[PDB]
Amino acid sequence: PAGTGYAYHQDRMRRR
Amino acid sequence: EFDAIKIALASPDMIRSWSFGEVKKPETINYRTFKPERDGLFCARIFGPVKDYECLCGKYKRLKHRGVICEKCGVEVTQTKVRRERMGHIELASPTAHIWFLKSLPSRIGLLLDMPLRDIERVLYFESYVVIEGGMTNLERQQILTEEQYLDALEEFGDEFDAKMGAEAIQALLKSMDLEQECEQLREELNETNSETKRKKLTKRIKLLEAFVQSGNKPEWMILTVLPVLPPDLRPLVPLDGGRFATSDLNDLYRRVINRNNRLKRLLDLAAPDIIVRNEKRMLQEAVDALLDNGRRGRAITGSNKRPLKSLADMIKGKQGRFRQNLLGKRVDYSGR
Amino acid sequence: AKQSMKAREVKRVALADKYFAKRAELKAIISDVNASDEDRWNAVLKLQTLPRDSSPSRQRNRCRQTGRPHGFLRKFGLSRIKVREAAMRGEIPGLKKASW
Amino acid sequence: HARSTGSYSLVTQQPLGGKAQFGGQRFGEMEVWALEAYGAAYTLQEMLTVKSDDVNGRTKMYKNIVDGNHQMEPGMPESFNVLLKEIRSLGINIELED
Amino acid sequence: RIRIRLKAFDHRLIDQATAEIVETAKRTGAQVRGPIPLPTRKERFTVLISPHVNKDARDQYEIRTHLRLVDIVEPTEKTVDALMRLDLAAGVDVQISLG
Amino acid sequence: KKRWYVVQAFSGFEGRVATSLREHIKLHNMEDLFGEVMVPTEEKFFPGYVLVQMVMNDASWHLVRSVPRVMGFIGGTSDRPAPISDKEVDAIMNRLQQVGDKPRPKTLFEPGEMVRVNDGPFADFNGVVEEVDYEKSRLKVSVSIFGRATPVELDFSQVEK
Ligand SMILES: [Zn+2]
Repeated sequence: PAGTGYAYHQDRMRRR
Repeated sequence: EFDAIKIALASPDMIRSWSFGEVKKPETINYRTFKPERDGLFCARIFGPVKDYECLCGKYKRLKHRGVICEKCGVEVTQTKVRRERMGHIELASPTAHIWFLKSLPSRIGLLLDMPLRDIERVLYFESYVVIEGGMTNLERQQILTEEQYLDALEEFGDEFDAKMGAEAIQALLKSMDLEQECEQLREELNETNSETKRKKLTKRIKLLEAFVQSGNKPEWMILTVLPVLPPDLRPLVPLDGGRFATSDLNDLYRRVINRNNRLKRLLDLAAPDIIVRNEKRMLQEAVDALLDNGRRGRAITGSNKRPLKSLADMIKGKQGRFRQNLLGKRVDYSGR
Repeated sequence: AKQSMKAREVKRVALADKYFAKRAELKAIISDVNASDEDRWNAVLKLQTLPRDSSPSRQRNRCRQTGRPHGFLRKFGLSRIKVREAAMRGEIPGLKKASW
Repeated sequence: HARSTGSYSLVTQQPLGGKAQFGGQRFGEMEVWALEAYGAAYTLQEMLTVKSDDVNGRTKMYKNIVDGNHQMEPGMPESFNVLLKEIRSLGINIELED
Repeated sequence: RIRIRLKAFDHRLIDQATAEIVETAKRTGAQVRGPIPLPTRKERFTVLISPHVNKDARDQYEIRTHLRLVDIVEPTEKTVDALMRLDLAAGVDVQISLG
Repeated sequence: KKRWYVVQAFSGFEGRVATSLREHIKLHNMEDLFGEVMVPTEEKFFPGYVLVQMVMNDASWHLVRSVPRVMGFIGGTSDRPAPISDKEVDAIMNRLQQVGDKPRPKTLFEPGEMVRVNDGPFADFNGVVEEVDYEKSRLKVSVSIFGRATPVELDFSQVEK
């Protein structure tokens, strides 16, 4: 949840 | 797929729900052929078939009836990696308290039952007695008892009087420990005192007393009653180049716990005197404590030659455990040097 | 045979199955020379009280297919006529026409 | 030394170590820190799930590479399941929620 | 010693079974006693063949139960257990008896 | 008066411990301080404990613990170790063979149809027993041989419930 995966974790944290 | 990882204590119902069969016999394998042991550590019915979709002994050699279990085989019928996820459980004859909750510094059972570590170990290694709701006598609940203290009490308070020892007694104490009641008391004790040292000693005890009530962790889950065994695939038995099997250390640990547990069941089933059995339960306690975290008790056991053998906690901790050696750093395909 | 007869037979069989233990015991009691006279008498009377169809000497062996009382064979459970048919068809194992 | 796809170890499904055993180079801990230090996230995900540990993940990967696809189905490291079995073999009840 | 009593209605079938059993014995163990033929039971039956009446009209059937006595003198580990696997022809009642 | 005590030996060397104990008695000639030495046996409880008729002096205590392959006594404490009882000796005298009596001169293991044969010709095998000859000590366990439930006269001790 830092690099390229920060967009993925934004998406997963938004979709809860 | 999944959020947070939750860690908690393991209830005996939870350990029986993990399990797929009681591991009785300590006999590892046949060793003169290739077959295992029915039903020993490396069982068939309790875990699974060595070969994929095959009864190890003889039936189902195609892909039609995956599951049937004949009486001649006492074997499940699934994948080769099915045994890696399946775990067994050892019905410990005598209760044995966990070493991780008895010697963690500070011990989990040390600041919960308001008893010094030294006194906790004495009773735990069959060297001291502990009272449990005696009755109308002149004795406390936490106060312990020695051979001379018990002998005299035995002839004195022969009636309503309870004074056990070992994990059994400890378990009872924890089991009969009103968590909620202690909270208020501790909280009231902290608000009715000014002692600096006491304040810190009371705030550290009430913190672990209210945290246990916040979760679904019971006080009687500290003592191990239904010891769980790691999957065979995870304790692999491969031979090196030759004709002998280079056996792992965990198989020595589990095989000793099962040898001692069978001895303790046989001594308990022969209606022998009530004291006999203290050495037997103490050897089982030390065997379980050596299986879980080896060497935290006095000098660690050893197979070959003087080097101690590696236990489960030593498969976790250290520079060569699972975190620092297989999960943070991995060996990697498509790589060169 | 009729259906009714068959039914009756079945009933008898059932009764026999039921009352065997008691009846046998009673018989034993009656026999036993080393026993009281009054007891023996009671046993005899007790037996009378029990149903008649409870006796095994009441039930007739009938053919299992047709219920024909006569011409029966025990090994096959069939009346002669049916047995023969079975033999002809190949339905009784091992059985063939014998000459010597 | 060089390795595309060789043998795999038995207790933890990771490649073997060394040269005589046809093995792969250890992508150690400080290299994991050095890829956290960039923003390389997919490179580290395939560097410790697809290329190394997950067996169904790497067979899906091998089919996808020989068909031109270039895509990973991630899954879980099998050695993390080994960590679950070793912690679970104590009196500890570790799980996976939700 | 393991005595084995093969019983069947078909003689050929019985013979086949016996041979098979011998084979099973002989590879694993040693000194198979042998396939000894006992007397055959010729259980005869007469029946009236008419539906109603004709008494001299009769069919005389029989069932020839054949016996084969196979004995095994040395029961080893491997041999006795083998029996379970080796499946023989149907309609042959076997009867093994150790001692 | 000599009271009883329990000794722990290395389990398996128990007869040799008993012989060495009798010999140490007749070496250090404290003959008036030892009565017997019991290792009971059924057609073997207790699994590793030696019963000694004895008295308690510290000299005789050092004697029994100086006997080789002996760990120590089993009692409440190690200062004054514990004798066992005497009220349970009257009931044990009337009965000394509860795991091998003639109370049940027939069934040694539940028949039904679940048993395993190991002391007979077909070892490491199980089968279903329809009828049984307890009177003549015989079993008609129909083991699975050549895809058939063939019975075989087995011995009660030869089979296992
Ligand atoms: Zn099978």
